Amino acid sequence: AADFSLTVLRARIALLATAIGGPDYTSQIDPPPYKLGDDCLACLKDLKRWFKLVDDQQKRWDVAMAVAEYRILTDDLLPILIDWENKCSLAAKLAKNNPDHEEFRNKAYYDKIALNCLQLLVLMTWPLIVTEQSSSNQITLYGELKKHQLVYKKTILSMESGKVLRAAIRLALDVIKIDRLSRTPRDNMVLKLVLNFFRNVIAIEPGEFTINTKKSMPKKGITSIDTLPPNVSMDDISLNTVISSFHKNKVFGFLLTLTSSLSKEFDQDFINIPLLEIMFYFTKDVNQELLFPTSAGFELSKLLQKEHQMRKNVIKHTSARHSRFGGLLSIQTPDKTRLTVSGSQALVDEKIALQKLDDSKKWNKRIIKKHQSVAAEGLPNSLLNSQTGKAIFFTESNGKHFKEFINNFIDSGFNILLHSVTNYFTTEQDRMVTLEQVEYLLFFAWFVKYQLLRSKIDNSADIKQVSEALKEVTFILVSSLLRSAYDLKNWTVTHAGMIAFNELLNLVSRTKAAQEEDSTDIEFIVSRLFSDERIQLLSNLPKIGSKYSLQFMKSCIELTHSVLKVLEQYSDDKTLVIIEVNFQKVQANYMTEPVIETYINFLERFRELEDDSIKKVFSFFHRVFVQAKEQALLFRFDLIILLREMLSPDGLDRMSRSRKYVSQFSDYFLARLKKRLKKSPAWFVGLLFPPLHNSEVGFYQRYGE
Amino acid sequence: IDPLREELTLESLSNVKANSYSEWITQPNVSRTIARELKSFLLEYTDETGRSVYGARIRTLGEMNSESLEVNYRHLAESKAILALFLAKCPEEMLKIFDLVAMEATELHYPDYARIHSEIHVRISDFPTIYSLRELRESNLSSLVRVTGVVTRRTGVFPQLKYVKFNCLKCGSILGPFFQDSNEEIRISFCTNCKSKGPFRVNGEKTVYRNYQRVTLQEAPGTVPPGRLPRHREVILLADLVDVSKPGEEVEVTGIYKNNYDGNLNAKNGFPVFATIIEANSIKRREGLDVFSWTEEEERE
Amino acid sequence: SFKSRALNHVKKVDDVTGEKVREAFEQFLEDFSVQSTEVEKVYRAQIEFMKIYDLNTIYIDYQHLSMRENGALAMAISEQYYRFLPFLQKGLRRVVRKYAPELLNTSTSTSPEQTERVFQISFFNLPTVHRIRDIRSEKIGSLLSISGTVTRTSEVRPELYKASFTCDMCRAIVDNVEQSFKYTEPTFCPNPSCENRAFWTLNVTRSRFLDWQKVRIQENANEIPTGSMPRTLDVILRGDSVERAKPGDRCKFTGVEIVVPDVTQLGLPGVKPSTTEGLNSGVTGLRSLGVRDLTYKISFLACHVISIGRDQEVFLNSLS
Amino acid sequence: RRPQVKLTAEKLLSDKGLPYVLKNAHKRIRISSKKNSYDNLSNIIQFYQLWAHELFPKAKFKDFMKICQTVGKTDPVLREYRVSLFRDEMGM
DNA sequence: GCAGATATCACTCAGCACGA
DNA sequence: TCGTGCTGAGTGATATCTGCTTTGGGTGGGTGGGTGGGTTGAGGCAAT
Ligand SMILES: [Zn+2]
Ligand SMILES: [Zn+2]
Repeated sequence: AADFSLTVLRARIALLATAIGGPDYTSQIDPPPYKLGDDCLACLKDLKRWFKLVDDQQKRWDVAMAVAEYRILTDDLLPILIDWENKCSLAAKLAKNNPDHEEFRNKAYYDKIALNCLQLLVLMTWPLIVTEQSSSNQITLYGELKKHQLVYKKTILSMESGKVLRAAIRLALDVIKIDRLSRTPRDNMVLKLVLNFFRNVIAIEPGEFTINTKKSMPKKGITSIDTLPPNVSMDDISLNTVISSFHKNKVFGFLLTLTSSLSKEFDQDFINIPLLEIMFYFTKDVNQELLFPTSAGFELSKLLQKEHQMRKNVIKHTSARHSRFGGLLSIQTPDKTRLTVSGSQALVDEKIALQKLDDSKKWNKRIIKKHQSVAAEGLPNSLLNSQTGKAIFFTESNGKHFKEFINNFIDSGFNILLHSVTNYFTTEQDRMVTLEQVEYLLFFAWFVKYQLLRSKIDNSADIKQVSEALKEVTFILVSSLLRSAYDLKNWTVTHAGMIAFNELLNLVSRTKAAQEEDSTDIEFIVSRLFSDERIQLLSNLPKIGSKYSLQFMKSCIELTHSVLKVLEQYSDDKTLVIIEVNFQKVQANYMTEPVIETYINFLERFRELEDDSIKKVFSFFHRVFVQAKEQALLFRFDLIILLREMLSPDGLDRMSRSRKYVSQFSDYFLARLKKRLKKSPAWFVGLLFPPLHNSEVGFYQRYGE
Repeated sequence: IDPLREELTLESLSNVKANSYSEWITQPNVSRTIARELKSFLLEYTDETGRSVYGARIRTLGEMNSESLEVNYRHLAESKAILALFLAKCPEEMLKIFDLVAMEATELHYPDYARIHSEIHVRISDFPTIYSLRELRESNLSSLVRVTGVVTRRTGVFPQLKYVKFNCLKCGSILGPFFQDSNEEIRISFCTNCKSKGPFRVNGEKTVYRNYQRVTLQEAPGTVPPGRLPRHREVILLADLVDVSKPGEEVEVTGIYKNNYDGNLNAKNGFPVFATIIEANSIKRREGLDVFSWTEEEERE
Repeated sequence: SFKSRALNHVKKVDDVTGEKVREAFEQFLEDFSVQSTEVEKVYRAQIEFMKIYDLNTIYIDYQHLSMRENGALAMAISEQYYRFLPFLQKGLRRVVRKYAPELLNTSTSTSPEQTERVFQISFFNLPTVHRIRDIRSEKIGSLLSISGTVTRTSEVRPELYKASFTCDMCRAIVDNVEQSFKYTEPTFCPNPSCENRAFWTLNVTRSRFLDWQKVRIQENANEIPTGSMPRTLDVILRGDSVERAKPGDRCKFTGVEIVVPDVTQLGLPGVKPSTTEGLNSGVTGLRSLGVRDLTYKISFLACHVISIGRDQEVFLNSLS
Repeated sequence: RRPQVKLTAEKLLSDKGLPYVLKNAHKRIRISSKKNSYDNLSNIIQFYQLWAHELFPKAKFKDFMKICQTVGKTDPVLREYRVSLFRDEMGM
């Protein structure tokens, strides 16, 4: 019965689809226009009722799949919408040419039809989130719906050079034309609909590969994780295409006008969240480094030169003769026993022989990494879970347009938008959902970082455009959200708040450096953000970060470095008072075994790391080693192995900037360790096991006296 | 009213709403519309004189107890262009629907004809597009193609299963009926009754067979460019078509150009290549049909 | 009700060098121009020509590549061609989208068959020409040109390019599966609930195929040493370069030297696994090869082919 | 059926192990100012890897170090001895 | 009786939250 | 400030299982054996 019911539903939906309309192949004109059926609006209303009754109330998604299967969106709605746009364009042309000319028979009917198609399209492009309460049917139809939405996005951005965006903009103009005091709630509904349409268009991204885990991993393993439709490639739905289409249709101007006039020509409740989410999605994956630096030839030559060096280093480990040439080495250890190692290269170098003996071992100790995807908690892909280095590549024109748009927005209305959002969500702190918190914090952090970079690069711009960043209310809101996240153990929002706090610290330090005299007002804000509870929380943050994702640890490193820098600056400049704050005690709070463990675990992935991160980790290492003289903390063995791996010819690039810091820190650590070992023979065994916590010998163990 | 019983119009058929032609045709409503239109074309087509060509053709078919109703492609194109286009693009499903419609039309004239024959195959006679064994490419796969060549091989006539019925070896359950494609054998990798991946076997001694023959079609020596190797394919002739040609004949074959996975070819060449063969739908000899044939009128001359 | 884990596409590590080569190729294809008798963009004009005349292959002169960007781009493409080929196609597709959007899709009633166009890049005018005897294993995956005599030409066959399978349990769909050298089927069902892992059915209708032809060539007689058996080689032609080489004549191929494994050992459905007196033992160790060893055989993937050697009005029109 | 070999305190405290390290660790290992830091690190890791292989061939070097960390954190008898060596030096 | 490909079950280990 | 008992998770070893042929051809043989099977025809070259 259920299968028969599904078949009947599919047949009814198909019959409705055929009744919407079709191209007028009969007409001689053969850019075939899409003629409308006599009851087209009836079919639109019927589809709206279908969605309402089935998709939402019955907790099903078969209706959406049936609609997608028959190419309703790509073959019907886009035709009528684009034809309506074209008809309005001709009408405007005639009106401008002659005011008396009026050929728009059934104008009201056309506008109602266009609004209905826009609402239907918005309904069909809503984000899909999988939750624990979702039905099994809601779960089994996730990948198919995601692929259908990807196809929808491609068609939207490609069909007629994306004139759908122009039609939506035209609807927005029609709405705004009427006066503010004359605006009814329906106009605000239409504006919200347009903003949601833009957000949906920007947000659609490829899904995720979910696999059952009832039984063990087969020895065949995973072959591929590709989750794209048949006809859609990555570049079609890339952000570059979105930017190009938006510029071609003059979409950025509409958003600029909407944000500039906010609080002067529009209400705030139907405006704040839409634009805020749109702009969070706009910079969800963008990295500010790319924005501010043929060039491609020079970069290619540099990369080829790096690959050549890597190849040269690899060649040193390969045998001149073929694999089956033979040759067995017998290396005798001091206790009159010899182990056999094969390979030609092992004969000449002892290090290679030992390394091969190591690799030949089969048993591997466990490593358990329990990680939850963002989709599990209903969050989109962003900097939180993306790679530290994943960069979206832009063409020159698209990048220039993106830079211009962001610069104009920041210069125009960032402060007003931030003020409105922060006030609204201070009024409504309690019912915040993780998605909104993460989005708001990420938007704040990204824009503050971009403004900081722009100020650093050039002095023509101003640093006051982010004045609301230092405003007290935003700081209290951010601190409250971070504290609540820490209390409730919500690590995603915790990471977002960590990034936001890092950005706020960078901003405060930069503004104090720029103008110290006016910093007296700034001195008020710093006193608030270094409360005893806040200091304890920041100190504890690195400790827990060891057993989490790499990005969380990177944010921990960033936040710790910024906090230390700001605290040192303020302590040196004047007497810091929240209780007088001395740099010594706060530094001591930061010297603990878990902190060093977290740092070592972070530096274990130096191959994928950037120069700045390496510089910062080694700066903290220098601080711990020298400033406080706690060398006992770093007298571990993982550090020695990591140092040798990084200084090895096959490790970190020799002709690299970080290698200078690595070599200096090594030299110093080796010298101090040799001195201590000569003084204290017992440390020969202490290098392996963790330090004691015994009162009788703890002092001697740590300080050696 | 049952939604599945609703029928579209003729124009709506041209407006296709589906990923592929086969998906569009397979839909219930479109299938019913196609059946109705094909029946109307068969029952209402008239030539210059106004004589119902296909009525007389069906009467003659019944007279000889034949199971083939020859249909002119040009007539279908002139009457309903969209149906001709669908038949060209998706021959298998259109031909299935056409066979059902033709069996209904034949039963219209001879009510009890089902006793003599249960299936009346429909054969397309004059395909406007003529191809050669050299110009066949991947784009022609799974579509009606007309080719010319000379027969240089032929095999004997054998019976082949038309509906198979498998069984299990772990539980002994018997699977349902299936349709045996002429190019690939039926494969089952999981049961439904015991729902186990165990071995299987062919059972159900009750089965309905069909004739099967294979010939090798080669390009005409004259058509081959100067001193180039001729190209050959293998043609499969099903029931009602076996023993219709013998080696050393020039023939024109209209059929479906199909492909299937062959392990031997992949192992040999070293790339994922698929074997290809033509499932014949009609064979003709190569004015008219034969000069030597004469008529009663000529015999008087 | 079930336990599932998810792997995200954003987790993938991108190839920086490949993307840089893609950008360089895009810039070269866009801004390159040659002085005529006027100055015109050779490759933008060529793309417009293809757009008007519906062509798939875009011919690129290697000397032009070497001239621009100090030759670093030429070195990158030539030394490692198999690695960088997909990025070149990505750059070409981006340029086509920028200038000729309609060329991307394949070309009384509507037609739903609109598949992605499979562009092909042909390189010619290589500064050096090799011989079948000069082919070495040190230059596998490099762009080089060879000459030979066509001794045989297999028929045109369809080659599985990007398959599309449907689960036999839940009747799902898995599309865009890349076949390397053998019939490759998916392993894990995308549906979280389904338990299928090895039972799939190929959707022969929704898949995509490419034209395939194998051509055998032997070294030209004069080049051979006195009283020596000619050495043979296998050449593979795809796309629009099929049925261009003909038996007997002498042709100049340009392409990439590849190596074909013994697919039988890797595991083919239906098929069973499996001069030198036992010395030709392959390489073993892979999990797929439980106890068997894999032997290799050199081949050649050619992208360009050159042939070294009615009424009055028709001829007169050809004459200038 | 068979218990897995594991780096217990008994093996560490045997004649081979910590007693072996205390016996001969400074003589074999030598950090020289003239030699580069990489060579000294290689020498130290060379000594410790040889000792670990002689004692615990089961696990690789990094796994051996991690297991040593865990055991030192857990085992109390190991802590007893570790404290004892430090106590003797305080006595010296 | 013998080797190889395959799937099943049982045992032990690192994380977690609470109580001392 | 911290120590330990309970839990889910994942390999390791071990249980059943299929398979143990396979194959056309003379650098795989005839002490592996015909109940595992192999049934050309044109064209070139030495002898004369
Ligand atoms: Zn069964
Ligand atoms: Zn499945």
